[PDB]
Amino acid sequence: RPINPDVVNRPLVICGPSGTGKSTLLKTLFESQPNTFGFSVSHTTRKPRPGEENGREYHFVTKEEFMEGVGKGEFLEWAEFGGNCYGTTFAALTALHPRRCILDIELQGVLQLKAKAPLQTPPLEPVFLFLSPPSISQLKSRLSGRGTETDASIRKRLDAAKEELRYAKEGKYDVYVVNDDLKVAGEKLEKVAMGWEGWKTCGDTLPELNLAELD
Amino acid sequence: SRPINPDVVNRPLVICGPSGTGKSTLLKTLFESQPNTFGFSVSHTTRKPRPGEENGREYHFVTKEEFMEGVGKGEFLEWAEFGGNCYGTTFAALTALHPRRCILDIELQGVLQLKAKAPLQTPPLEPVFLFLSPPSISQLKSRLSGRGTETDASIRKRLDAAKEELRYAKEGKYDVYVVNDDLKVAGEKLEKVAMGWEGWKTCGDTLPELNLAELD
Ligand SMILES: Nc1ncnc2c1ncn2[C@@H]1O[C@H](COP(=O)(O)OP(=O)(O)O)[C@@H](O)[C@H]1O
Ligand SMILES: Nc1ncnc2c1ncn2[C@@H]1O[C@H](COP(=O)(O)OP(=O)(O)O)[C@@H](O)[C@H]1O
Ligand SMILES: Nc1nc2c(ncn2[C@@H]2O[C@H](COP(=O)(O)O)[C@@H](O)[C@H]2O)c(=O)[nH]1
Ligand SMILES: Nc1nc2c(ncn2[C@@H]2O[C@H](COP(=O)(O)O)[C@@H](O)[C@H]2O)c(=O)[nH]1
Repeated sequence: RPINPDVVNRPLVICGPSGTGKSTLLKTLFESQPNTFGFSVSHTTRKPRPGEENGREYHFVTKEEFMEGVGKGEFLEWAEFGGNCYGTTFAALTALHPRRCILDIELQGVLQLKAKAPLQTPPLEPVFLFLSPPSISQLKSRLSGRGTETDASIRKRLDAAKEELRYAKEGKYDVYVVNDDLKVAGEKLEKVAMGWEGWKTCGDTLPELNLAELD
Repeated sequence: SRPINPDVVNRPLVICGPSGTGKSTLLKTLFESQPNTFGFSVSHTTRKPRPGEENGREYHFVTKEEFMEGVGKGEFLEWAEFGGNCYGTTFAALTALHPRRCILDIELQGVLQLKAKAPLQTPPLEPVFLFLSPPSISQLKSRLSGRGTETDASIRKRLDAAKEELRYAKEGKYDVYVVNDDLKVAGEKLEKVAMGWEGWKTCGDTLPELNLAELD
């Protein structure tokens, strides 16, 4: 079944608390639908993880290089997260044509894109998908289980999750998916990414996440 | 005194330095000494006002969502995050100052952005970048705590930021360095630079030896 023409030019923006499973789910999608999606390679000033390569998951740059690019107008959006800078360059999106663009960004980037996308020529109409953990306890077990972050970074990431989840609870994302069972969540992501009939209503109710557990 | 040098009127003076060094203190005296000469760029920030601050004077105080909407709409010449809050210079804030010489109080990320962005404006913008240094790390800490407006967590973030700010400053790339030791001495140098009076390019200080490990 082919990708819906009505979503090919609508970038799919996936966001959610660190550790929820964004990278893991995207890998299942690209395996299930090869040569269909383009993953936007963001710039970041954080250091690479063992499984990461420069030019694959991120373009890893220094803070001075990052801010030079910002001043040069190279970024569609950028923001600071957990003490490091991240952003989507125009060139990273251009590199993905003609596949449907997929971006993995956080809330400040989402807010920028909601303002900026209508002002592009031609206007861009992203789809904003929020990927939720099934519980805060599972979020913490996944984030610590990944084993790539310092204790200081985990604290910053859990603190950021408070504002990310607070915004998510306002109901403004286009689709919500709870990443409980990987296969069930992956099937929903595939439906959303392919734009198949029913994708807008294929999503989940946000769980009752008491944010005080993030303290 | 003599009028402002025409050669610097259209060169924005960008002042930066570690939080607590004395930027606001010195600028307040500069503007009282030279009224109707300078325009102070009113940045946007998402931090909360301090007791002695008024919306529209020191800052345009906005929410984070308002700030990011403005960013996405292209309203900012530069912006950055500092100490967990956002700050930025809107194009409209500088337009509001013409024809006065623009004075900006921004941090290092904004400086780096402007160094890349100013040459690309039409016409090109040629700022003067001034670094204001504390005389010692111990005096930076006592000034920052003595102001009495920040939480302990905010002080920690500001001192941590000072490490990167001073590391960059030590590279020697600023146009002028002024050590804020004696307020009157530093004020005279700042006025000379802001007015562009003869000698301003050579009036600056050598950056002191500052042990950045003391910031912890
Ligand atoms: N549905 C799931 N069930 C169990 N573990 C999962 C699931 N999804 C992801 N994980 C694991 O959780 C951790 C965080 O996933 P990751 O994709 O790195 O998150 P993110 O990109 O959102 O920060 C990884 O160790 C990953 O293998
Ligand atoms: N030269 C100086 N000597 C002693 N204290 C100073 C001096 N300059 C400023 N201060 C004090 O240090 C504190 C920080 O000054 P401020 O102007 O608010 O710093 P900044 O704007 O760089 O963050 C204030 O309490 C101020 O009165
Ligand atoms: N705004 C923005 N956030 C990004 C970008 N790239 C990654 N992020 C976000 O930064 C956070 C941290 O990513 P990580 O360090 O775990 O790879 C995640 O929420 C991720 O979505 C980007 O290009 N822009
Ligand atoms: N980049 C940038 N930094 C700013 C701006 N306004 C204030 N800052 C910087 O933010 C830091 C904190 O400012 P404060 O909270 O003490 O007023 C200072 O270093 C100040 O120069 C702005 O418009 N842009």
